[PDB]
Amino acid sequence: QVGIPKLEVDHISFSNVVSMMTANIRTGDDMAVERVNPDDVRAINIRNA
Amino acid sequence: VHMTINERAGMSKLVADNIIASVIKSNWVVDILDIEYTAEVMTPSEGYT
Repeated sequence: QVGIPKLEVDHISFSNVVSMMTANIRTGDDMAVERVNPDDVRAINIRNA
Repeated sequence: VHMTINERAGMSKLVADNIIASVIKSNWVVDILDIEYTAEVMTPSEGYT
């Protein structure tokens, strides 16, 4: 037989396999971009969707 | 590569630098059509000012 889900039944199980990251996910290398503006505001194509 | 740049606007500065670097190390020939300029014909005696 296959093992019964722990959440299926009313017993309390005080040991479980907790998935976890090996280290902090906040490395500190936050993403940064180079925004570069339109050259002429008049020249922008607002049109077409 | 004989790359043509009809318009510089919106180009990443890192990309413009990479293109010139290709111009030098891969012998790219890159024709920028956006530019307007005047010219002065120096005599050899006056050199580039």
